[PDB]
Amino acid sequence: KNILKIRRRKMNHHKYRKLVKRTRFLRRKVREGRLRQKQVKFERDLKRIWQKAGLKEAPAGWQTPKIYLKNQ
Amino acid sequence: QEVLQLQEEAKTFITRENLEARVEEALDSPKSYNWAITREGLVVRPQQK
Amino acid sequence: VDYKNVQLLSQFISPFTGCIYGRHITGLCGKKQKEITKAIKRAQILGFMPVTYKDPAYLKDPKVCNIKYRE
Amino acid sequence: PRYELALILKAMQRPETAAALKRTLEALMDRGAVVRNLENLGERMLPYKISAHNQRHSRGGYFLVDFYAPATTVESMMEHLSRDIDVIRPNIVKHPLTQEVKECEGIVPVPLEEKLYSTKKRK
Amino acid sequence: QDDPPPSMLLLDYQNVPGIHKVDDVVKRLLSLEMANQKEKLKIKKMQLMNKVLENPEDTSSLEARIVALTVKIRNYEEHMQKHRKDKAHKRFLLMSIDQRKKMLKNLRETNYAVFEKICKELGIEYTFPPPYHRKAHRRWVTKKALCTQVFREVQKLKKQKRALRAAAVAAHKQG
RNA sequence: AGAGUUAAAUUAUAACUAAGCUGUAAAAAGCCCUAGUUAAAAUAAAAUAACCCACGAAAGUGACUCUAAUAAUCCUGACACACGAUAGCUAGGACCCAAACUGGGAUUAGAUACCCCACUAUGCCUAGCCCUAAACCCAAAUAGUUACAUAACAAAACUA
Ligand SMILES: [Mg+2]
Ligand SMILES: [Mg+2]
Ligand SMILES: [Mg+2]
Ligand SMILES: [Mg+2]
Ligand SMILES: [Mg+2]
Ligand SMILES: [Mg+2]
Ligand SMILES: [Mg+2]
Ligand SMILES: [Mg+2]
Ligand SMILES: [Mg+2]
Ligand SMILES: [Mg+2]
Ligand SMILES: [Mg+2]
Ligand SMILES: [Mg+2]
Ligand SMILES: [Mg+2]
Ligand SMILES: [Mg+2]
Ligand SMILES: [Mg+2]
Ligand SMILES: [Mg+2]
Ligand SMILES: [Mg+2]
Ligand SMILES: [Mg+2]
Ligand SMILES: [Mg+2]
Ligand SMILES: [Mg+2]
Ligand SMILES: [Mg+2]
Ligand SMILES: [Mg+2]
Ligand SMILES: [Mg+2]
Ligand SMILES: [Mg+2]
Ligand SMILES: [Mg+2]
Ligand SMILES: [Mg+2]
Ligand SMILES: [Mg+2]
Ligand SMILES: [Mg+2]
Ligand SMILES: [Mg+2]
Ligand SMILES: [Mg+2]
Ligand SMILES: [Mg+2]
Repeated sequence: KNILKIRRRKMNHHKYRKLVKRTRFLRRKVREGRLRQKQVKFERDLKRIWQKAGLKEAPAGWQTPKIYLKNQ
Repeated sequence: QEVLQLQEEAKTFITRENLEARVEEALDSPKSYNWAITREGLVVRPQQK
Repeated sequence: VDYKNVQLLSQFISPFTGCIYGRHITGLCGKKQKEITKAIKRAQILGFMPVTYKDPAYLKDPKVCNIKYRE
Repeated sequence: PRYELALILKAMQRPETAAALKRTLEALMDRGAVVRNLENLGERMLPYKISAHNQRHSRGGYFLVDFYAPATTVESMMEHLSRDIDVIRPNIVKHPLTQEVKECEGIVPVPLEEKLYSTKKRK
Repeated sequence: QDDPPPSMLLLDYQNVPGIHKVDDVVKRLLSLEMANQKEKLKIKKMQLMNKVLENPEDTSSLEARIVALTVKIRNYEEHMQKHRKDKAHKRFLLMSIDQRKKMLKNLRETNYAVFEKICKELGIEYTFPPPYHRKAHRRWVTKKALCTQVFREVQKLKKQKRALRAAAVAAHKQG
């Protein structure tokens, strides 16, 4: 009966958790790896604007904070 | 009607002086609430002493 | 029903236990059962009435409830 | 009457008793209370033995104080009662006579519930 | 803040005959002094509906309900001050602040002048519901902040580059 | 949601008394700073009433008392707003009892389990998060009707 659907899920979940334990630190890399792409693409997004709006420098008092890498 | 009830009880209240009376009276006359029931709905209050 | 007359509340309590009889014993309306129950609990915490036995004074009083213990 | 004060007091002789009650109602009349009445319910042996102020008591005197007081106050009086050395247990209840009697018209008899299960010609 | 004075004689006793001759004890018993809070809220209700309204009698009046609701809100706010952890009552308050806004939108559509005067009296302000409810998140708030400042700059630069042209062409026209 | 309170039970810790006490299908290990009795705070959890069916939007809520208190003259409505069992995370307290983990003991071919014994994170409070459930009554909201009508089963069928 419908348990037979749940069994599949139950297994697929278990078999996933196990995986994410072994793979943990590999995972941890690739997460942060993409956060450093994010923050960069983000930056370029704004850089694009100065250069598109004709300004040479980034406007006064702009440090362009890091949102994605926010921790603690 | 309410206001007049309270007007009536205002004579019977305990005030700073009557403490000396009231307290001395409270000890003199113990009162019971103890109260019972009968299967017919009737009450039997405490037996006469 | 007042929490003050412990005799009354004693009438609805099991003598040996200190139990509170259910409707199916006491035979009361809903509101009167509830009333009695709350009243009792009050009488217990304030300590006009004890918890684990029916006060002996009141064992000899009229019995309301339908229980037969001794056969 | 608005509030009700159940005083269980250490059983003493008469003078000491009088003192205790007097100062109690003084405290109340100071927090803003109007005292209606004082009902001595006697000295009884307590239903069970009560431990307060490092004394374990068997008997006690019983008192009932009806009074009107402002909402804000009740805490204050409770505190000053708990502090007291001869109160063997305090309490304050909304006076029973504010609560209404809504007439039990009687038992409204409950009929058996029907149309729970579908009509099925089973077996 | 308003203050329904301690002696104010609870509402239901206000208009009955022969009150002021009565001795100070009973007056003290029927005062706001010995009252529940509900009573004080009946008073606040009365006073507010007198100051603000037109016809004290109409309950169904859109105005009336706005005033009443506002009284209860003001109460939930104090109850909010004293209990900050109470989620239930926070819910009530925030539903109610809203419903009041609903009926205010009704007044603003239907009877304008009246709506206006109520907003004046009760200190309620009507902020039109802004289109597009979108959760502003860090990335967006930041990118907008930047853009806003880029604008604020390019109009400055345009201003100066045209200002030196104004100065040059005027200094050539003068001599 | 606050603030105050405790009846039963349990535990420290003393006074006696006996050597055992605990524990299972049967045992073992375990403890004799143990056990029975008599005293007794804290902490935690709330017999009976309940054969009741109330209160909350839902989660949830049933020891006692007082304070505050339960939106809308009441239609539907989100990716917006505010909440959201357990477990979990952060800091500080608490610690009777329970208890993942773990260490003993049995059982077993094996036994990383079911049974036994200890003991921990943790359940508890205050403040902040996390936002998941067989979060299910698997039955959307608001007005209706019992006409028409049986796929099956289950809680009977349908309009707008
Ligand atoms: Mg699979
Ligand atoms: Mg990736
Ligand atoms: Mg059938
Ligand atoms: Mg708290
Ligand atoms: Mg105890
Ligand atoms: Mg013991
Ligand atoms: Mg012990
Ligand atoms: Mg056995
Ligand atoms: Mg051995
Ligand atoms: Mg039960
Ligand atoms: Mg239930
Ligand atoms: Mg209220
Ligand atoms: Mg409602
Ligand atoms: Mg709606
Ligand atoms: Mg949660
Ligand atoms: Mg937790
Ligand atoms: Mg622990
Ligand atoms: Mg301890
Ligand atoms: Mg343990
Ligand atoms: Mg093992
Ligand atoms: Mg085998
Ligand atoms: Mg087995
Ligand atoms: Mg331990
Ligand atoms: Mg909890
Ligand atoms: Mg559930
Ligand atoms: Mg279910
Ligand atoms: Mg679902
Ligand atoms: Mg819906
Ligand atoms: Mg609704
Ligand atoms: Mg029809
Ligand atoms: Mg068939």
